Amino acid sequence: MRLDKFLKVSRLIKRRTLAKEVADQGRISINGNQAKASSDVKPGDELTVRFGQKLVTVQVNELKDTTKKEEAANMYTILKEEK
Amino acid sequence: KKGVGSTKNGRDSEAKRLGAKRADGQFVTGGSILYRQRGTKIYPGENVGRGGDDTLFAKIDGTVKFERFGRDRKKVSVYPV
RNA sequence: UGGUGGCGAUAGCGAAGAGGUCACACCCGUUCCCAUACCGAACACGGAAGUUAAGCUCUUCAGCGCCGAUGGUAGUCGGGGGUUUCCCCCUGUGAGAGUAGGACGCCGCCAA
RNA sequence: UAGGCCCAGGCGACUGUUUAGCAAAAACACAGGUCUCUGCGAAGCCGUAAGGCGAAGUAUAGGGGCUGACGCCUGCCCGGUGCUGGAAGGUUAAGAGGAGCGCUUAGCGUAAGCGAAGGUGCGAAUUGAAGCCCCAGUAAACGGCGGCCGUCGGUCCUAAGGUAGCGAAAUUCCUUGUCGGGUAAGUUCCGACCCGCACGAAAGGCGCAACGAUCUGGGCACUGUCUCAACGAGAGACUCGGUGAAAUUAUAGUACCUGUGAAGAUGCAGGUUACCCGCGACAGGACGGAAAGACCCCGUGGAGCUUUACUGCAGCCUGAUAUUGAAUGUUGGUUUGACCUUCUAACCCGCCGCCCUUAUCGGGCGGGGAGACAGUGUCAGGUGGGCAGUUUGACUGGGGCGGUCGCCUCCUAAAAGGUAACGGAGGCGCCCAAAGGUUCCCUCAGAAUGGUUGGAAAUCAUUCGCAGAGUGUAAAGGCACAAGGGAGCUUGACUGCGAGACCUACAAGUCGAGCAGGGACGAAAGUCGGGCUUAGUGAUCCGGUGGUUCCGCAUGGAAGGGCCAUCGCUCAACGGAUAAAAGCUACCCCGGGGAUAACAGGCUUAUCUCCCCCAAGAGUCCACAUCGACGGGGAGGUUUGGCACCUCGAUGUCGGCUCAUCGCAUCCUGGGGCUGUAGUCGGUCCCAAGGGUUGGGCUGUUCGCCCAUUAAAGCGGUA
RNA sequence: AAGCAGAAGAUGCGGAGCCGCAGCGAAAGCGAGUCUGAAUAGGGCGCAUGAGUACGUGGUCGUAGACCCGAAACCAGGUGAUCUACCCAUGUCCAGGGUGAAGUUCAGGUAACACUGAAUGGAGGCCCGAACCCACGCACGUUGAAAAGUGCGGGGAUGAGGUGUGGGUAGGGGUGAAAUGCCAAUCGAACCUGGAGAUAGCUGGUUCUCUCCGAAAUAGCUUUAGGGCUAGCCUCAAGGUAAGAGUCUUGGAGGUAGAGCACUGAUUGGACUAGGGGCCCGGGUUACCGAAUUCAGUCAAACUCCGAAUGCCAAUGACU
RNA sequence: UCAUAGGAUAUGAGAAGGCAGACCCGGGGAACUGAAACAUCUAAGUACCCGGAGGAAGAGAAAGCAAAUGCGAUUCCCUGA
RNA sequence: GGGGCCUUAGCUCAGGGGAGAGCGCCUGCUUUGCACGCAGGAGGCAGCGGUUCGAUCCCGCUAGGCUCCACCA
Repeated sequence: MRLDKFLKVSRLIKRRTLAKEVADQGRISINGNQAKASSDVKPGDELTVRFGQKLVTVQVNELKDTTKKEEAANMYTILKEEK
Repeated sequence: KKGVGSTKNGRDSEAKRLGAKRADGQFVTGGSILYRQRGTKIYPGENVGRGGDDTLFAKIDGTVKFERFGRDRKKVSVYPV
């Protein structure tokens, strides 16, 4: 689906607005490629992210929209953290 | 001017030509039908038979007569010479 | 009496009574035939100790239901007329409802 | 004879160009800007090709697209479509291929049948480019730039949600928006405001001096534009002489009132009026003349145009093959072909020199350059409105849009049957392998009692209980001796048929005793050719499958066909035009229509206007001075309308000017009643239509608002 | 028949061929039978109930322009750029007047410049305005003087200028400062000829008389609705022949009018009342609401316990 | 360089072009229309254009018709139909 | 006015067999800790009718809203 929607449902980011904001800043990327909130995603995707200096690498397992709270984190897995 | 429509009550089935087809006292051949119907407004009687379409036919030649099954119930019959 | 058929419940519903030695029933038990989605209630099998209570027949009645006139009226073919979303006149026909009243059965065949 | 001027605004920078013969413009062009293409045989374009423009030029050039001087600027989105590039992978042609399969047959064979080789037909794997799928980039490319909730925040979605600037605009319906200016008065104009129905940045945004026979508003001057006309000159008109047409025309000795009538009469009816013939003038009528209505509709009519309508074509791209051969390697299975490099002699040169030859053609020689490529031919795939041929339904209370299109049930339907409407209500495009057949069995729903969990409502016994239930499904008809509900056994949900009937334009559809064969259930009679009856489905052609004592082009086979059974279509617009199909026309055209629409007329009068009835109630009290609720009844034929009767071989349609005319439901004037009439002024009602019933601003306007007057500033009809 | 002979003839010859006499079946094939079928069954088609053939007249149909005229349009082949659009080559016309640029010089001015004022100079898709060209505004004309003009004014008027001559571009095209405009008084695709008597479910027209009979304007299906097909209705002829029709009588089916509430629905009022309140001590009252039941009452196209008149279908005979 | 191209000269009743708007042989090759629309199909290998002719052209002596104790070039007519 | 879509907790959503997922505002609590919370405001199929044992889920009628259309003289 879309990146911002994915982040909200997976509860990485609490607001789709904030997801859009960070993607427009380009702090993050996908598969080594800079990306945008409208960027398409899917299972198997490898996602690079930044939180200030905290850089993160994760892996996409699933995607949906109803996404209750604890079932959110099932959608993906962490892989690695750098800074 | 205005604009309207949507009657949605504009059909009906093809008329099926029920009722009696032969008359009392009328001579009849074998196999002739007598009274198309649905269900039994009328039953058969002597030398008369019913079909899968609840239709009444003469098994023989003869003359037709309509009668009543006692109360509030009718009948036909063929009587030969 | 019993069996068995026919006729639109004018046959029925309901209330009251009478009878069963024969007959019909109720009734006594399942070992067999057979059976009971459960079982001898029923169906089958055999029996006859006792019971006319029921069923079944015979009487009564008109409370319910049923049948049903005559007359009148509506309606109406036809003809004619009129102030004609309707009405009226004439020959003829003619209900329903409501009554009068009828009726708690008529006819047969077999067996003792 | 040779400018009228000024203030302000919109549009376009300007000078220019344009619809010869309606439109001069805000349109076109323009210089300027920007994007893109193109390395020179350019590219593009014309042409079948040669040959050409481009250009006797060479990226500061040429072509194409968009925008339009100048000034400040030209924001966000590349998700989609385009282009550009990539392109590991998938898919995809023709060609190559050539495992196998059929047919045939020598031979083997008692027969059945098997059957080598050859021929023939079909042929799998494998290979097979571009393209497409896919990934990036690009917006002065196509193009796009949102919503909800809350009192700036929160949220949904987006590829992104409109930045600056401007804004009731050439865009603003509501709307004459609000305010202010200007004016006595300003739907116009100007300036501002902005909740921008529906501005917006090269379809460019905003501004802008100069320019404009541009559009718009205001002002000075001037004027017969007007108040409100008057006079004069000249040419026609008029008379006389000379000459002398045309359109049109059924014949005509051609009156008006009302009425009728194909609904608007000269000619018809009734009544009124009118001596006969001309001249000059007017133009109300002859639904006048002219032009087979240009609007509307129809035509299985046409033409032009568009496109992600259908089918095709050109053109372009790509591949195989022939021209098109010599090598060195490479990898494959069997020598072979494929691939990369190289060479040259093929082929090519809008390169040079010489000769033909005084020749920028060509054509021979020599060189040179490229090179088995290209080009061309054949075949194949893709793209392809550049182009062509065509389609694009009907009904319809005009058409279009909407809705519907076949079948079943009921009502309408008028007591046989049948019977329409864009009349009223509902259903079908199935289901059951038991929900069928047969044999045997028994009888429902609800109510009252009692009774754990049990409860209002399970299940329970219980009496009442034609039937209130059920009947696979919608409804009607019908069924309780079951057609309803159970159990057992089974598959007649059979084959061949079918007297004779029903319905019927046809096609078709429906019922059917009874016969034969073989069965099922039942002891037997006997029932069973689907279901409780009525819907549950579609032609033909074309193909496919199976079977067949049919035919099989000399003969034997075969191919193929026929017969039988059967499958494939929402062909649903359901008697189906094709296997294959959407739109615009205001640039339009033809044939017809008043069979059909817009104006007017006509019928109706729902609506509209007006009048009236009851009278509660208001009216301090009091219904009726004046108002009059809930309700009711009429008139008129000025409204909006309904119907389609005349008119489509033409009835010109708003408003205004001139000219008037009629009605009265009277605005004024006149005469009266009542009064919640002191007077003056008034209200309301009655009789009265004789006469009169203003000038301006705004708007095309009618209407309406406003200013100032007036006795009053009437309502309507007359196409 | 062709054909030979025969005066363009009649005729003769010419029997190859055609129709019929036997049909049935898809066909092999069989045969007054045949096909289906397992069937000597039944059924279909046929025979038994037989007349065709050749020619002619007449009616109708089919194919050909097929009753006549009539399109817009389509295709092929040609003619046209003496008009007009654009282009090429060569020539030619634009009275007069005005403005006053660049540059140059001088002077001021500046370090120099810049800058400033005069003179010269003579530019400009510059100005005014005749010829010339174009056509906005009005009027007139509108069977005109004129198939686009005249009069009064108007715009441009040394530049994208006007104009002549000679040439080029030709229609599935050309040209176009683009309007779909022009291409010989025409143009959303020129004109002539031919295909071609295009087609026309459309309109109009269709010529002497008399007599007999005498309609329809309905159904069904239709890319069908103003057309067509079949049926219905008319006519003519040959047959059957007396069946047909009307009335009377008799018997039937049919559930409409009407009427009614027994069903389904709608509905009025009353009585009682489950129950639920409000009032007093699990009760005890209340007319506070009130289920069902009941009494009586009204109504129905899609409701009937009932049910006509008329009409419809038949039979018997009678009369006509 | 032979040599060739090319050039020069002489002979040729050569052939050119026309037609009769008809007949025929071929190369090219429509649309209207009909199909009640329409594209396959028809119209139609017509019209039209072009090139060749001759009085005729074209075809023509079997790599045939066929299926019998077989016919013997083409063409045309009647039949087959 | 016609057609289509929608009308479920405060907001956004799913779901013929019993309406439940997330989010937010205000208040209160709360605390050692790098915005990591909790409870209440409160969680209710626009309405009406019908079929079914049942309806948000099928059907029908009506209302509210959004979009499209409301043309030819």
